Amino acid sequence: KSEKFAFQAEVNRMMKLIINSLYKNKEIFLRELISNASDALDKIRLISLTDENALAGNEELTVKIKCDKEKNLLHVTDTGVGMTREELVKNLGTIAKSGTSEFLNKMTEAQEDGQSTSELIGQFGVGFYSAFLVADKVIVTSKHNNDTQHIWESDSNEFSVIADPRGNTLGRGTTITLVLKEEASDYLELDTIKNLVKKYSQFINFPIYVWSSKTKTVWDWELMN
Ligand SMILES: CCNC(=O)[C@H]1O[C@@H](n2cnc3c(N)ncnc32)[C@H](O)[C@@H]1O
Repeated sequence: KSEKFAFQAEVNRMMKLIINSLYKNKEIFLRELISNASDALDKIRLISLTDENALAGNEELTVKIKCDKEKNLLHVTDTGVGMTREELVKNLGTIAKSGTSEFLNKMTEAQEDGQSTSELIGQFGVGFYSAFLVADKVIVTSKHNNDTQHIWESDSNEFSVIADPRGNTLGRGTTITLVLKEEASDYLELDTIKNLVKKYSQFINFPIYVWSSKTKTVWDWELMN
């Protein structure tokens, strides 16, 4: 039902490099989660060219962001390809792609030579770990067409993966839930999050929404572009 894992050594080192690189630009974490969601949406859209039923578990192709100020949570949900249990373990817990190894060598060279590094993080798609700049715990709930829904969770010191006891609630796709640091509570504010989401989202080929209020209060999904 449940299983605990240590991170691969190189992933611990990569996390520290990323955190050091972006320590004074922490808002880039949201750029990278949005970019990752965009990639996951691109992937299932490409898969849909080859598999007529690829979207049958969730017909939308969106990114949806919600702030839960009362629970201290930020959620970034996409209806992209999702991850199987094995992918949650390998993709987040190990150096899974050859590009990740290249990123590490290029990152170390740049950081010792004074070349800019945030572009490298974005280029190699390794920005997931920058979520630990703002979060004490990162939770990934994911549903892939080839597996049941699973939850990955980590405070950076280990991670675990469990089958989701709620069953298939996503249909298809992934939620990144951040348990924010006390110092990061501004990311629970709708005005902060709407501005950042609007930044960072002008290049995605999918609509991105924020759950927002008007105020008498009506809540709905606000398209950010
Ligand atoms: C460097 C950390 N590794 C990843 O972020 C990998 O995790 C998977 N991943 C990250 N975010 C998502 C997401 N929103 N949907 C699907 N896969 C994801 C992709 O395979 C990424 O390349």
